[PDB]
Amino acid sequence: DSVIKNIQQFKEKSWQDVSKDDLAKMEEDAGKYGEQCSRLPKDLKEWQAYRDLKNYIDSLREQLPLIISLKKPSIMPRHWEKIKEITNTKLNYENP
Amino acid sequence: QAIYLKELKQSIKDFTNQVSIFRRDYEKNGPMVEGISPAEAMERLRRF
Repeated sequence: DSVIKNIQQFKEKSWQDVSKDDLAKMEEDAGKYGEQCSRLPKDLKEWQAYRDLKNYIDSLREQLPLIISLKKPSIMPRHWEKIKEITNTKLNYENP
Repeated sequence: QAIYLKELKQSIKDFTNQVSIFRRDYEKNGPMVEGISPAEAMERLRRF
């Protein structure tokens, strides 16, 4: 419950509200979720809700340094282009 | 003093079968691993 309701406490900040660029308060939230993952491991039992939580916050060790510099003003819509094409992801094709 | 002893008696007697129906509700209802129950289990667990 706690992990999830914090994840929902942040889902709505706008680009001016959410600072994700080079001093990213939300990538700092993602480091807070990295320590949430530091508390994630527990071998009492595997639950559906447990693996749901795990799927919500796992492999963030690559998210951690991926986007810190992927969010600078360095990233211009032409760089958003470059991302969508070279990653071959329709995600930034539909929304750069 | 005696009628209080008999009150204590009937109290223990009814509390025993109360605990019985308690443990019997447990195995079929709630946190026992039976179905998916996506993130609703908190309500029934709190009522428990």
